Amino acid sequence: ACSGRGSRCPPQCCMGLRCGRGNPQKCIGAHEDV
Repeated sequence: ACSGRGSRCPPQCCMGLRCGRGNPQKCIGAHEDV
């Protein structure tokens, strides 16, 4: 199962998210421009 907004990739972030690089890595939202 994909990653959620708080976990890195993989698991590849779920629909709407993107893998936000950094340490610790964490997926964030692509369509989250706020």
